[PDB]
Amino acid sequence: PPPTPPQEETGLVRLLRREIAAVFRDNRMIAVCQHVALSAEDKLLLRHQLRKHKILMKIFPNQVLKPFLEESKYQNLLPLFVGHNLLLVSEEPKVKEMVRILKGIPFLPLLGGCIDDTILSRQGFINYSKL
Amino acid sequence: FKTLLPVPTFEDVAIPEKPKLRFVERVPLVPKVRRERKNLSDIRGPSTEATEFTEGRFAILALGGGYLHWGHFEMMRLTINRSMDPKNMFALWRVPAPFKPITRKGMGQRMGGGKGAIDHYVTPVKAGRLIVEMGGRCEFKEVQGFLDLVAHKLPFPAKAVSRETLEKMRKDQEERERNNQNPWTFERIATANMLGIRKVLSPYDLTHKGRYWGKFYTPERV
Amino acid sequence: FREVVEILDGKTTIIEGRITETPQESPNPPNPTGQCPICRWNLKHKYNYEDVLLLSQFIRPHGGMLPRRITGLCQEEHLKIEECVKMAHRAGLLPNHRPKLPEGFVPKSKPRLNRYLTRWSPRSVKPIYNKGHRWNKVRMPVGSPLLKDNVSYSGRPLLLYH
Amino acid sequence: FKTKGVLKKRCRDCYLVKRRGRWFIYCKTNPKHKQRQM
Amino acid sequence: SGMIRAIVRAGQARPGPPLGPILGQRGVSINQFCKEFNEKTKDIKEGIPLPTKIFVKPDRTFEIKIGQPTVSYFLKAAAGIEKGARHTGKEVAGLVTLKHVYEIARVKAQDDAFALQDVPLSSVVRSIIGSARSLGIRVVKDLSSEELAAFQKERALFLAAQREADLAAQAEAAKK
Amino acid sequence: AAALARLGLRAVKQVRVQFCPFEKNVESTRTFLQAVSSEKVRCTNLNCSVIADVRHDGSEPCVDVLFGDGHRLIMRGAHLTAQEMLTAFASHIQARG
Amino acid sequence: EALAGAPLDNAPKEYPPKIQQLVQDIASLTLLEISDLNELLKKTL
Amino acid sequence: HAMGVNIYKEGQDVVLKPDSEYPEWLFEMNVGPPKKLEELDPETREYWRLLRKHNIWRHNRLSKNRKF
RNA sequence: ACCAUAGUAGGCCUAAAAGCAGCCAUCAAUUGAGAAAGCGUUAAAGCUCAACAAAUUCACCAACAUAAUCCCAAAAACUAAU
Ligand SMILES: [Mg+2]
Ligand SMILES: [Mg+2]
Ligand SMILES: [Mg+2]
Ligand SMILES: [Mg+2]
Ligand SMILES: [Mg+2]
Ligand SMILES: [Zn+2]
Ligand SMILES: [Zn+2]
Repeated sequence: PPPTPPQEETGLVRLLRREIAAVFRDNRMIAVCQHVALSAEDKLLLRHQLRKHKILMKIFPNQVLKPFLEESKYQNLLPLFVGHNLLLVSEEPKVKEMVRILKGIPFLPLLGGCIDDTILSRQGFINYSKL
Repeated sequence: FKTLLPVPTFEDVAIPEKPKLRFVERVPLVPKVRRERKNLSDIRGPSTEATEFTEGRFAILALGGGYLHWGHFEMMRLTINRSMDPKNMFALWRVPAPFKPITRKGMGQRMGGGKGAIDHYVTPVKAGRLIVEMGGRCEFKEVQGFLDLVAHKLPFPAKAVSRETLEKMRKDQEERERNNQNPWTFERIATANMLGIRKVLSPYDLTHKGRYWGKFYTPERV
Repeated sequence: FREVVEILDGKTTIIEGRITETPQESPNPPNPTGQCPICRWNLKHKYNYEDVLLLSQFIRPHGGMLPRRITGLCQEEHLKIEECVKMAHRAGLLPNHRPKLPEGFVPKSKPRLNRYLTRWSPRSVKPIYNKGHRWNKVRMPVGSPLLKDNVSYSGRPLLLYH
Repeated sequence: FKTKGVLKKRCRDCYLVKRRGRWFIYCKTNPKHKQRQM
Repeated sequence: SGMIRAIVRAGQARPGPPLGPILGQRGVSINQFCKEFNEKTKDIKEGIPLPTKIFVKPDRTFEIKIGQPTVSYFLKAAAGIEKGARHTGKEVAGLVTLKHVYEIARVKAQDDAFALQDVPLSSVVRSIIGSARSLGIRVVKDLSSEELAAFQKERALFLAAQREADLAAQAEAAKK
Repeated sequence: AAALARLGLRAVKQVRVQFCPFEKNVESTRTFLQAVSSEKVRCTNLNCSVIADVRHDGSEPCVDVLFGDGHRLIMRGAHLTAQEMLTAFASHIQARG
Repeated sequence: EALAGAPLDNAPKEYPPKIQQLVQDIASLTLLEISDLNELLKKTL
Repeated sequence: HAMGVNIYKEGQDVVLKPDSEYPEWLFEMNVGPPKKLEELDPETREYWRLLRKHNIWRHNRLSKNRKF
C-alpha cells in the first residue's frame, strides 16, 4: 500500500464527541433501544409520551459513537450498536414509566442499558422496575 | 454518516447587463463587393488568436478547424440563451460575425467562365480556439451539460472546458511528450530531414509537427 | 463454506445455517508483501484459460464467478480471471461445475462441438457471409484482449484475430 | 422497439441489458421506452 | 379515505368552493361539517381564519381537528396592515416589536404541530420572526415612541407606495 | 423491507423474533426485525402482531412465523444472512397462503 | 477502566463482592458498635 | 377586519406587558441580518446546519440537467 | 438498498397558483429533510430526489443500417526472430 494518509477530525465529529461525553455524564439512565421504522405520527407521539415523564430521546451515528464507546468505560455495550439504534436518555430515572410506554408497542424492543452505573439486559430493567 | 464539505462560494462574480448572447448579422453591414480567393490556410494548423480565457471561466473549445456560417451562430445563440439563468450566468462571443465571402455558381454550369457570385459569409476557426465563453456564479457541471450540445452541433469536433479542465489537458499534453519512451519523434525526424523525409512532408509540417493534418487535429500525437 | 439447510416436518419448516470446513491459503507465498492473491504467488501474466487448477479456486459449485471483495483480486486480474473462466467453460473444461438437472441429461443434442479460446458466446454470433477482400477484411476474434499481456516465450505477440 | 445508435434511459424505471450481442433498454412501466442499439 | 387541510375564516363556512369540490369529492356531507365547524368557530369572535385538519373516513363519515389560526393573519393584524408586501424585503409592509411576536407565539404554542414538540417559546418566536421576514413585516427591539413616529411616517409612505402601485397598475392594466 | 410490502403480508397470523442482544451473531436477525417492523409491512394487515423477545441467556437467535395455512415457518438465524431470511420468508410465505 | 458484563436470568447465582464484604464487616462488630452503627444509619436516613 | 393602531390604539387593542416581565431571549434574537457562513464558528452546530443547507442548494442546482 | 413529519395555502398578481404559470424573499422546528431538484393536480392530494440514520468491490467520457451474376486464397492465438 501507499504510505498512510491520516484523516482529520471535523468540527462535526468533535461536537458529537463532546455532546456524547456530556450525554453519558448527565443522565443516570441510558437505555439502548433498537430504532424501528414507525410513522412520523407515531414517533412524535412516542416523543411526547416520553415528554410526559420528562424522559428525552437521542440519536447518534454508529460511526462516531462506536470508537467513543470502545475507549469508554462503557465498552461492554459495543455488541448492542451493530444494527440500527436509538439512545434513551433519562435524568433522575424512573424505569417503570419507560417500560410502560415500551409495553404499548410489542415490536419495539429494549435491549441493553445502564441504570446508575449498572449495566443491564432487558430483564435487569424488568427487575429495576418492580423495585 | 457522511461528513460535509465546504461548498464553493462566488462573492466575486459580477454579472454584466445583457448577459444573453447578442444577435449577430447574416451579412456584414458593408457587404464585400470584391470576391476573395479562398485561403484554406486560415482553417489550417493551430490557432493563434483567442486561445485564452478573458472574463469567463467556461468555454467551448474547437478541436478541429472549420467554417462557422450564420446557421451555426443562430443555433448557438438560441440554445444557450434559453438554456441559461440570465441572473446567475453570462455568455460572450469569442468569435467575430461572419466576414468572409464564399462564392457559388448556379448548379449546372460548365467549368470556367469566371468566378462565381457571393452566396454567403463565414468565419474561419482554427483548432484550439474558444468559440463561446460563459462566466457566472455557476459550477462547471451545469454549463457543461448544456454546452456539450452546442459543442456537438458545431462543424468541427469540439469540447466544453473550464479553466481547470484546459490547463489540465495542456499539462497532460506536455507531460505526455516528456514521458515518451520511443526516441523517434516527428519533430526530431522532420527538422533534421532524416531519410530525406522532407520530400514527402509539407513545409508547414515543421511547425505542425505531425499533430495537425489538413484541418484535422489529433491531440494524441505528442 | 456455509451450507443452508431446509427441512419439512408436519407443517413446520426449519431453515438453518451450518458451517463446514474451509481449506486455507497454502503456507508459504513467494511474494508475501504482494497485495493481490494472484500477485503474491507470482502468477501475474502467467495463467491462461487453460489453467484450470488456478481458475476453479474462484467460482461457485454451480459454475459462476465469485465476487471480487470476497476473493480480494486486483480489479484488473478479476476481469482477466472472469474472461478465462468463461473461456474454460466454453472449452469443455470444468464439466463438474455445471448445475445438476436429472431430466435434461437424457435429451441428447448434436454432440458438443469442440472449441477453445472462444471470446463470445456461441448463441450470439452472426455468421459472416461477406468476408471481404484483402483490404477490408472481416476478422474473427480468438481469445480475449484482456490476456494480451501474458508472457510470450516466442516473442511474437499473440494473434487475437483471424 | 426502436433501433437507435445511442441508448439513453427516458425515465428512472428503464434498465439496460446486454442480450444477443447487443445492448437494449427495457422498461416495464412505459413500454414506449424500449430501445435496441444498432 | 385520507386527510384534508382546510384554512377557513371564523364565522364563514359555505357549501361551495373550496369545500364543495374538496369535501364533495370525498363523498362527505358538506352541511353537517358546516354545522359542526360553525358550532366550534362561532365561539371565536376574534374573526380569525384557522387551518384545520379534516380526517375523512372510508365510510364517508368524518372527524375534525381545529388548530390555531395562520401566522399570516396574526402578523397582518400585529402590523395593522391588510395585504403583505408585493416585493418582500425590497419594501416594507408593516412594523412590530418583541411584544407582538411573543403574544402570537404563546398563542400558537397550543397549535397541533407545536403541541407535541416540547420546544421553548424562543423557538416558536424564531419561527414567527422567520414567517415575518417573508410577509414583508419588520421586527424592532424597542420601538414604541418611534413606533408611533414611524406609523405616522411609514403609513404615509405605504399609502404613497400603495397609491403609486395602484396608479401604475391602472397604467399597466390600460397598456395591456 | 420494500419487497415484503409489495407481497401482501395479510396472509400471516403471528410473527415473533427471539434473539440475544449481547451475542456477536445477531445482526442478521435484527435486520430481519427492522425489515418486518417497518410501516409498510406493518400496515399491510392489522390482524398480525409482531413480538420482540429479548433475552440475554438464550444464546440462540430465532424467527418464528405462523400463518393461516395452518403453517409454521421457523428459521433459526445463526449463520443465516438477513436477505436470505427475507427471501426464504418471501418465497415460503407468499407461494403458500 | 471497564464496567460490568450483565449476567442474567437462566443462570445467575452470583451476588456482588461489596455486599458480602459489607455483611462481613457488619458481622465482625461488637453490639456496642452495632448500636452505634444503627444510630448513625437511623439519623442519616 | 381592520384596525388602525396608534400609541393609544396599539396599547389599547393589546395587553402589553412591562419591560421587566419579558424574557431575555426575546431581546437576543437577530432582527433583520440572517447569519452568513463566514460569521459562524465551525465548532457550533448551527454552522453545520447552514453548511448542510448550502450543500443541498448546490445539489439542487446541479440537478437542473435531469432528463428524468 | 433505506427512509420522509414542522410554522405553511410563505407574501403577491390571477377563476384558482397549496414545494413546483409567473414576480420577490429563501427564513425557521426537530439528530435530521430545499419556502423544493424532477414527475403529477383545475388548485390539491399523490409518487420520487436530495436529509438523517443504515451501510459501504468498482463505477468521468466512450457504442452508428445498406445493392444489385457467386463469399472470396487456404489457414493459424507460442519449441526461443534485429
Ligand atoms: Mg460535430
Ligand atoms: Mg434545520
Ligand atoms: Mg433520499
Ligand atoms: Mg435497415
Ligand atoms: Mg476462397
Ligand atoms: Zn495484483
Ligand atoms: Zn422508462
